[PDB]
Amino acid sequence: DIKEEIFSFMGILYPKLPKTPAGVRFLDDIGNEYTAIVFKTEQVQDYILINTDVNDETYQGWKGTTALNLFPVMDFERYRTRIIEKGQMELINLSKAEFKIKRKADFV
Amino acid sequence: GVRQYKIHTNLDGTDDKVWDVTNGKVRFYQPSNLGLQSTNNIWQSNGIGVMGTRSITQPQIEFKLETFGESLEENYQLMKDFVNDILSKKFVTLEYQTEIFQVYADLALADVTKTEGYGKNGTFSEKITFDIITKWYTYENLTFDKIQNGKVIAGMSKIYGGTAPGNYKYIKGTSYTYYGESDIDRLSRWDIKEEIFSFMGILYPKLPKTPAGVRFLDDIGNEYTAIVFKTEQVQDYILINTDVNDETYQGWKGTTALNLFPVMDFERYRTRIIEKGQMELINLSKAEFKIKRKADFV
Amino acid sequence: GVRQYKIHTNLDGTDDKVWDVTNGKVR
Amino acid sequence: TIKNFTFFSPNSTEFPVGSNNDGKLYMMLTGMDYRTIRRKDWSSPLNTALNVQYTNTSIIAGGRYFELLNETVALKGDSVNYIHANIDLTQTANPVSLSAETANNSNGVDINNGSGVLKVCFDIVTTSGTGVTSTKPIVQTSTLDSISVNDMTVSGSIDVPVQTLTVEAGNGLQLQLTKKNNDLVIVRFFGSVSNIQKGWNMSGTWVDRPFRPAAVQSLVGHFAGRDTSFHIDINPNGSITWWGANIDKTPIATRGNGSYFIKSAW
Amino acid sequence: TIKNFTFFSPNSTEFPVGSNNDGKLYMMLTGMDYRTIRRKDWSSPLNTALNVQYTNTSIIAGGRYFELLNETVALKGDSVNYIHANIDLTQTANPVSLSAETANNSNGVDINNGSGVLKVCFDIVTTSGTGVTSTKPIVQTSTLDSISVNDMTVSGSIDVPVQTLTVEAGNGLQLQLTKKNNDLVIVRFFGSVSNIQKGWNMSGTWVDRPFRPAAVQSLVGHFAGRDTSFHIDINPNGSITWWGANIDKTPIATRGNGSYFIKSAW
Amino acid sequence: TIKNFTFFSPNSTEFPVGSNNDGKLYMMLTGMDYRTIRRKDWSSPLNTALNVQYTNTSIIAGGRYFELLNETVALKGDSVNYIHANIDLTQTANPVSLSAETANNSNGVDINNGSGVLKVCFDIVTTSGTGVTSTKPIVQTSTLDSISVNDMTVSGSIDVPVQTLTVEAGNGLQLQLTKKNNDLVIVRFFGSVSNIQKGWNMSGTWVDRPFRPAAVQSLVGHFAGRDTSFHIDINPNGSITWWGANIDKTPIATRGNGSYFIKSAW
Amino acid sequence: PVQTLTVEAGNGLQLQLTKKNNDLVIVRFFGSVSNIQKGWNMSGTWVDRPFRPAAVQSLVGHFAGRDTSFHIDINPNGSITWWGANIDKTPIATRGNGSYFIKSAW
Amino acid sequence: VQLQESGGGLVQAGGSLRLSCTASRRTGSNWCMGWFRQLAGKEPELVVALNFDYDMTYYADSVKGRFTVSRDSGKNTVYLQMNSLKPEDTAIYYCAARSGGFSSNRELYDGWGQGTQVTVSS
Repeated sequence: DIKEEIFSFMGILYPKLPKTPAGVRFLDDIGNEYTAIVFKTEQVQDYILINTDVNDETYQGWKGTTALNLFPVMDFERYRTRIIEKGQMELINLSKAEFKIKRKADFV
Repeated sequence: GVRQYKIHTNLDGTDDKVWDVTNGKVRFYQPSNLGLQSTNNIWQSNGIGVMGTRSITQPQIEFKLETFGESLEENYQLMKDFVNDILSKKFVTLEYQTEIFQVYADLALADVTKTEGYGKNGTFSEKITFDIITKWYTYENLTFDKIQNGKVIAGMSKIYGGTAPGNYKYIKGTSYTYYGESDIDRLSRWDIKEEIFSFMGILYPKLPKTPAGVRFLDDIGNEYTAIVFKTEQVQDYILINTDVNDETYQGWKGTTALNLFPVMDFERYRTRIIEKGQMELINLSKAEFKIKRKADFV
Repeated sequence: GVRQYKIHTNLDGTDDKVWDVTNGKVR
Repeated sequence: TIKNFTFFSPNSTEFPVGSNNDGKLYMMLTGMDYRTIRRKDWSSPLNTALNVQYTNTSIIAGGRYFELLNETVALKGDSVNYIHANIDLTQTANPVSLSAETANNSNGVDINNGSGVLKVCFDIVTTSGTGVTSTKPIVQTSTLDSISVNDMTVSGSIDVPVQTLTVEAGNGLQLQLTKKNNDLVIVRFFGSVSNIQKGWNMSGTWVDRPFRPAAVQSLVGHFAGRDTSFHIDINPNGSITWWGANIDKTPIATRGNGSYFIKSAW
Repeated sequence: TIKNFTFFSPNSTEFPVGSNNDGKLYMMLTGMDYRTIRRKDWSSPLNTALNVQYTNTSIIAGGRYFELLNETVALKGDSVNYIHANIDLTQTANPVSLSAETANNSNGVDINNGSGVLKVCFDIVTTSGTGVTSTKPIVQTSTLDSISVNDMTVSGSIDVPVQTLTVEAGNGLQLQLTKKNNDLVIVRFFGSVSNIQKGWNMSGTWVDRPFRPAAVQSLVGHFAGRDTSFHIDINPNGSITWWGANIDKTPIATRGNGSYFIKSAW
Repeated sequence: TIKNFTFFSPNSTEFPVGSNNDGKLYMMLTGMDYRTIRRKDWSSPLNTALNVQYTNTSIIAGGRYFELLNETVALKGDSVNYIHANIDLTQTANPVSLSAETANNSNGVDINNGSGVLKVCFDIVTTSGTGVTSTKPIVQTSTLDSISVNDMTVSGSIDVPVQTLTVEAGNGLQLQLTKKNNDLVIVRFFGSVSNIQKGWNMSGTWVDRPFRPAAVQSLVGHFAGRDTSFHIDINPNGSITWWGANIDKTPIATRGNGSYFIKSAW
Repeated sequence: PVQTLTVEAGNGLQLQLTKKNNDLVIVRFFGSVSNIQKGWNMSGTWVDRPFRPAAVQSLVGHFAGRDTSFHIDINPNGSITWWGANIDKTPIATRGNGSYFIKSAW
Repeated sequence: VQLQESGGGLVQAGGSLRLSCTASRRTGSNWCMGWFRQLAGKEPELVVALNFDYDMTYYADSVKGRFTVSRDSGKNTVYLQMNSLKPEDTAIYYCAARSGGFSSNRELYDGWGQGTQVTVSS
């Protein structure tokens, strides 16, 4: 439930069904999707690591102790923006997701 | 205890003249800045910084130049000799010593003032500025030797062989010997973990026609550059100096020196900017390096 | 009560070195 | 039967040295059991997402030496991961493997004398949902008998034996003695003294043999709420002699701490 | 990758033991780093003019074992000579050499994991212009984690942690507390006391938690230049109770040492 | 000459490692001499009539490792039997044997450098006329130089150095000082004091340098058979200052124990 | 050639040595001596190697304002031995010139 | 610069005993040969010394008129004739030799012996 400004986020995504794209989608205050980070891998991944930090941007799938760059396999058309608006994030074919959000305050 | 500055007209050279600019008749006081500047080419996207390439800038060093001659004649002589000693070389070397370090800086005179506003005995109080060429370095000597492991021999080598759970034996004069070492190749390699301004090397080729030199591998084990030569005859040794301002590639056979530039692989010598990773030998039995280590701040 | 500043070499990393720039030897 | 190992084999067959014999030898030299390790990170392990990469770590487990060279262990998220070295001698090609487990499952299995898989925990790696938050190594225990040393520096603490004794010395005086390392004694005075003269032996219990000093010890005490003091002598025979002034029928509260050594030089 | 050593090689080729692997193993068993040695003179070295002949000395440096058998090192006259063992693994036929140097030039070079020459000082030999005047060995350090021992004999000293605290107890009384091994405390009284009654809690600062005893401790003190004394109780809660006689407006200097244990039995 | 062992043999023949060289290496790693052992009963020995059966016991003697596997030693009845491991390197096929002896006949023979039979006692087995009544192992000694440790647990005792000094302080005052670990001092007062004033230095011998504290120490004493007390200051320079009341021509017996630390926080 | 050396011999005694031709040395005594006994080695700095004689040299000195004298021995090993009478806590000014040869017949 | 420490053992208080010491070589001029005393675990101290080149003796005030140091020909051998012995005199007597005269400092001595134990019975 997105109520505040953020810089970026980082997350560990656990896909559910095989042969099905997985990721997350973002919806605005009126419930319309405006951006999403979704992947379609050839092989099932144990988990996917994402990081929207402009200076340490990562989209990598982990299978055992092996990491794979999943960026070439992202739905580029759905990834409209990295700018997260108020509204909500839903999971896409995930059993669980663990986030570390970098909350923002221009002045303190 | 206190910090020491010295000006060398030729560091590690046979004709080196040293001016002790801490205790001598010509002294340096108050360096303008021994610090540095850095840029990461950051641009802000509504306060959010977007990082680019990181780069260091070394500022000029300006010192207060003071003479301690006991007469007008001595002070004029001191100024004239000090300045012309600097002016007579392509560059000069500042030695910066404390209880925790002894570092060097290759400098070029940027400006020097000369006025008439004398104190007792016509002593000078002027300003001297230096442009930085190579700021803060030390020399590190490293030897690389191409050593091969022995063979594993049942009955001789330390190994738990034979019937389960395996064994070795102590046998007078044959007992057990160690076959070799794990990663014996480490002794013929430079494990590059630090920044370098340049290096000097004495390379010992093995075989005649095959190229001979050194190769540099990055952190992911890929070759990005190599300094290699294909001579008609085996050279006793090859001298290489990678310094941008004074490079050399010279082979030695007997008392004969040969310029190796014509015989250097111009395709493989991609860069002199040495990255973290490792240096391997190419058809060399041994190599002796004098590395000019880099320290941006001290 | 008074404000505290610290320099972290790797916030949230096991190798983090913290310089107390309010009470340490470097301020 | 006697099986000899560290000896020459005159006919190159007599004394084969097995891996289990060297294992037991190494365990004995270092003073380790099957429930501890010897471990050294020659270079730091590296954490990446829910993984720990042992870059260059040597381990001795059950007297068996092995090296972890860029060996990655996958971790459970939001968990305390107990990293184990598992030794299965039946897996002849790869007898050692690493695991990340929910508890310390070290089993103390004697792999040098019998069958079974030795499991020994050597690292504790705590995770968040995204990566490693902290790492703590398992302690390396040295089990020794008698040590002769020149100098020692202790960064933590030394635990030494402690014995206590309460003595009803007589005349209302009570001593509470605490002895540490079987040498240093601190006596705490309690009770209230009456009907005693200077030089007189107190009418009660003598000090038990384990608390008796080699030489007479004079311990200073104080009368509560007064500016007056006393002393008692704990004699080598265990008797206690009063050395305060004469005390009449009215009891006076006796307090204070006094220390003594049981043992003299040699 | 896991590299195994103290294991069976089914086809006599799987796990050969390299000299650097044994080096690391031995360093771990004995608890030595690259800045110390293990050394034993089986027979006494012999001094002849400006020379030391090691008749039969074994050394372990960087986990590498070697023997000095009638090995003479030449010395500098009227000097303190630092005798070093130098290990250069590239010198395949003669990896070890001895040197006599003007300073302790031990370099801690990791010869089992990397390149370089290990230099480690093991002896200090002082000379006159004609011969050896004295010899002192370098200490052999054993770096251990947790030790379980039955008995120990120390010929030098044990260094344990020390903490200090100054308490302004109130009424002019000052306590300077020194705690060693987190257990034994010696209290030194200072200041001058006034305006206090027997049984009253002192008006100042309570003892900090790390110095509080498990049980009440009565500490005897003395009034400087007088034949009078007092005692105070350090209570487990940190409070201090006055147990001398009532003191008026005129301060009286308070001095003396009192000891107590923080920890009880078990 | 230098003989190298823990080094790679390029042609598999350069550095053969003998059993004597490994013996010395192992002795050095564990810190054992020829008068001790390393011993571990992997399974309990069994007592049957006047016999002890070592079921599975490993022993290290003179750095030589061997195993006792169902090895029976016949015992003398109604006796204290000293069980020895005897190593005779000339008995090529069977260099090790066990004996039950009437005394501890450990001989400390250097078998790794010279000739001779090493005898080392490792067990003490007491009998009745019919069987074993008790068994006590010989202590396994670790001879170390400098130890750096985090934590230590001692089940027996720590023996630290003890120094004593008697000071004829002046004016009839005597101090008997006992210093342990070179830090903790307990002062015992003796003698009888006369002709002294408050603040005056005692007219006799100053405290010897090894007993001088880093900071002034006030030590409380008591006058035998009286309600009165005194204190003295042991100054860092070694002088002693009287801080009791003024004493006239008539001597008063001085007694009591006072403790101080020589070393402060460092 | 001329070489000079100042030695703080200990006990308050100061020697100022002037060596000419690397052979002839003239020692000038300065300072004031206290707390020394006959036959005792002085508590300070030993003579630098270039000024050490091949054989022991006994150099006579005088006590300023007195009719009393002393002598010191400069030993080949560099040490200085006091050969005057025993001196108490009060220092007495020491002066005088003494000469010696560094080299013997060779 | 090797040392031999002949003589020394057990004797009664108020009695007499002797000590012998021979040095292999002499390090130079102002050749002093003597003995350092170590009582009840305290710091070692020079008690008896003889300047060979000057034939001058040193005795510590505590042993004056009780002890006598003698020389044997040109053998570089020193003897300590200890008469009217005391219980305090029970100490470990090490032989010290040097070039440069008498000194309180241990390091300044070119030759240091093993040490012979003196036990004055009561």
